[PDB]
Amino acid sequence: MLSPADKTNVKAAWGKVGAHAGEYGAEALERMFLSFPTTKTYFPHFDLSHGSAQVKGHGKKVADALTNAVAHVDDMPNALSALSDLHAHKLRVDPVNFKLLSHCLLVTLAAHLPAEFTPAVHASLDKFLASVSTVLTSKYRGVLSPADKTNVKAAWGKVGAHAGEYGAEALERMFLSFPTTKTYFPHFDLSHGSAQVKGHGKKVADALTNAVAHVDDMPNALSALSDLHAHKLRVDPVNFKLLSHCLLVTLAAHLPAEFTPAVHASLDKFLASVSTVLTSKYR
Amino acid sequence: MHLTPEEKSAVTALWGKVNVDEVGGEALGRLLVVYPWTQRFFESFGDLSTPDAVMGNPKVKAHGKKVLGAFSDGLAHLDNLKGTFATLSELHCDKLHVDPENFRLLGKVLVCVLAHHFGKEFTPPVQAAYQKVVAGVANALAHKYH
Amino acid sequence: MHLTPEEKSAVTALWGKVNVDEVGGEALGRLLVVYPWTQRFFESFGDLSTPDAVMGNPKVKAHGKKVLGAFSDGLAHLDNLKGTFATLSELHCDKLHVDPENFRLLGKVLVCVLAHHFGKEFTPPVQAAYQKVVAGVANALAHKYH
Ligand code: HEM
Ligand code: HEM
Ligand code: HEM
Ligand code: HEM
Repeated sequence: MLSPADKTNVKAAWGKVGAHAGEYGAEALERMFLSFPTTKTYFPHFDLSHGSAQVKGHGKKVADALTNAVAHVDDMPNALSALSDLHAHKLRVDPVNFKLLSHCLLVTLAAHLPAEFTPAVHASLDKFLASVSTVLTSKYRGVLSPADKTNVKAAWGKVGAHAGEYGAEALERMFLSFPTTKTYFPHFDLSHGSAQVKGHGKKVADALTNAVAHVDDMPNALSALSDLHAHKLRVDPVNFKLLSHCLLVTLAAHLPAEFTPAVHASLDKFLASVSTVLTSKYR
Repeated sequence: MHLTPEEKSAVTALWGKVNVDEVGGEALGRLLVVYPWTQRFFESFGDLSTPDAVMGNPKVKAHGKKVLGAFSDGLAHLDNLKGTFATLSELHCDKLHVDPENFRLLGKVLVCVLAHHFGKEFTPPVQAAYQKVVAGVANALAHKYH
Repeated sequence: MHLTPEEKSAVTALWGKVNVDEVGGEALGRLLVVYPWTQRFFESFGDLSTPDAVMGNPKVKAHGKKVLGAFSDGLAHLDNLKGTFATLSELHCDKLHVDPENFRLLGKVLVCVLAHHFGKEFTPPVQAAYQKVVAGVANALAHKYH
């Protein structure tokens, strides 16, 4: 994700933060608890009142972790490894919450760095925080294991020649369940039975068949598709989770025997991987 | 919470064939397997190490039955989900400290379980009606968080 | 909307100090810079190749004023956002084909812009009030999507 320009921007901005990192971290936390109260569910053992030693203390730990991340921006996975382990295995904070704290850190930096917070730096810090979030969340379920890859191949195998018909059904399910996704297809006839949907469904299905075949080399297998969605179609990233959900529902509706809990978990991880890949070039 | 006549009849018709005890244990079990961080709320449930461990754990099954049982009650009150779930909403917030995002995840899983169980019968329009319902129930359970 | 009397006043007071045209151009420009995929609707606008080009593009600025002007007018109707944005919601859906997620992205960017513009005056409680307002406005604009 991060380019060198991005790294220079982050380094610059965070440098300016300097001795205030701890104070900014506490403010970001306070801003999060107030703007997004559901985040307090993770801190029922804290005194969350303004200025508590607990919030100040925690704020300093969070900022020291981001400082560590900035200092090892080219090697984030390793620098933050103990932290990703703690969050994935002990704390188990739902991943949606990281975007919330990232937004609040961004608002905090904006309020304190009037000279430094230009549009380019804003974009870099946003990408930086999204990368830190991704690293802290990577071990929740992890990358695809051999059992996962085996489960996906077995389930996709049973799909076989029905792949295109299932892709079309998945799109239909998506359009009906998540109406906003229709905004990307104003040129299509979306009625049930539509040949355009059927044809497109076949294309999505073939891309996935291709991804299953290249499960260990997905970024290259999907490279042209990533370019296409990122720069030409420019589909907002949130929509990929909606089509993934609909594909899972289609698979469940058609694989009574193979959609076991373990296979369900492997397929969900697989679809989230395809989604990450399809959106990696957006920024 | 407004559903068209076809959407409400789709939901109701299907729910009559659902064995809550069975579907409940399945959904809660799969939630714990597919999204393991959700296990943070069930430390006292015992062995949750493997899919087979989670799926056969009597406490998971027992709890899933309680959960879908309450969900069933909400189906009978589709017009006022907020009012029906207010007590449980406060309970999930104040005493249990359950991030509302868990309600959305359970909703996704339940839709997968219904498709799995009913197959061809869980058609796109029926799923779409169920998606409105699980989103409504999740919003109703998160309503009293503060 | 539901915002307490104090939240409404915090919102209104700060907004009275906003140069709508300046902030509008700044927010739409940053949206296009920070989340490049939102540029998809603006190819007729011309040069959007660099952050400087986007920020200095007169079409982006003009659209920014138009968008924030309508937002501005919506702050006068905090008790009825859905009603105020109903036709714009339909327009963005049926004619413009704008994914509602874009409204949420604009909301985040607008909050960062107010924080940059106002510094210490954009306190955590003021932000909290504005967060509720941007979520409400995005929900109202997405309400008529079908
Ligand atoms: C992207 C920012 C994040 C970073 C860098 C971060 C960093 C840290 C660090 C450094 C610690 C303490 C490590 C230790 O003492 O062993 C920690 C603890 C913790 N984190 Fe995070 N965290 C992040 C996001 C989140 C989010 C979004 C939440 C949930 C709202 C969260 C909730 C917690 C909790 C509950 C603890 C344990 C607190 C305690 O008992 O002291 N974290 N985090
Ligand atoms: C992760 C799943 C996805 C895969 C594997 C995928 C795959 C594809 C493929 C293979 C194509 C055809 C490209 C070509 O013609 O060369 C394509 C086109 C397209 N995709 Fe996706 N895509 C995915 C998700 C999405 C989502 C979620 C949306 C929007 C809700 C979307 C919207 C489009 C659009 C607008 C087209 C152009 C269709 C046309 O005009 O013919 N894609 N995609
Ligand atoms: C479909 C939405 C849900 C409904 C209707 C529901 C319903 C219930 C009910 C009826 C109880 C029993 C309360 C009592 O005994 O007074 C309860 C307890 C509980 N719920 Fe929920 N719940 C839902 C979702 C969730 C989710 C997804 C989680 C978190 C993963 C969760 C975690 C718990 C916990 C930890 C308890 C306490 C169990 C114990 O006493 O050991 N709930 N819920
Ligand atoms: C606070 C959120 C927003 C409000 C209140 C708003 C408001 C408006 C208004 C008042 C118009 C003119 C309507 C007319 O000509 O009848 C408009 C046009 C438009 N909007 Fe939005 N909008 C918002 C966000 C967005 C976003 C985030 C996008 C896309 C990234 C967008 C893209 C457009 C486009 C492409 C047009 C047509 C412009 C033209 O024909 O020159 N809007 N919107």
